[PDB]
Amino acid sequence: IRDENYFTDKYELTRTHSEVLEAVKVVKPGKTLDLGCGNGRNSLYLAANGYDVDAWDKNAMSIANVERIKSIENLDNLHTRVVDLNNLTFDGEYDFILSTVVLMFLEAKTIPGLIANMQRCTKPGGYNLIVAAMDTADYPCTVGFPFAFKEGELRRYYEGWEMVKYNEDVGELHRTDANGNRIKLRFATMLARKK
Repeated sequence: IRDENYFTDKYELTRTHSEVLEAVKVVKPGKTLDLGCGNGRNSLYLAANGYDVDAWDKNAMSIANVERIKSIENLDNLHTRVVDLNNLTFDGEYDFILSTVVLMFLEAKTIPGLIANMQRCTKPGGYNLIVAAMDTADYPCTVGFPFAFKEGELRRYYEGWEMVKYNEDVGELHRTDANGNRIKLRFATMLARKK
């Protein structure tokens, strides 16, 4: 059974993102863009559960790995591209576009146009899922991500969409090791539906 441990265990990948697992409880299978699929964990999970997925990332090796796994699992509905997100414009119509812990790694000048692109390429009634680090007065960014959302910023980006889920909750960077310190910081987490 293709659940959130299947690809994780079989192919040594980071576990399917929690927010994606939550999101498939409301977003029905449909045409999907995984913008910055990383190692493909989310793209694989989704393609294996009925979604028609376009998986894009800048890392050619990860994309080759995803292609390899695609062939073994016979996932005919998973299509990959190698792409530079800081230099990207795209056309299309998707029911679902996700971007989980990707944006903070992009140049700040990239964000406004990338988000605008995500939005015009979403079908009415479609969804966008975004998870990204923040930089706020009570938790200034201590990591030095080239980009981080300010308070209310992501919300405002999506004025006119329905906020199905939205929070700027305090999270943490943690390690599974004994002497591993935990860094608190805010993350912006949004499931938005387009009107």
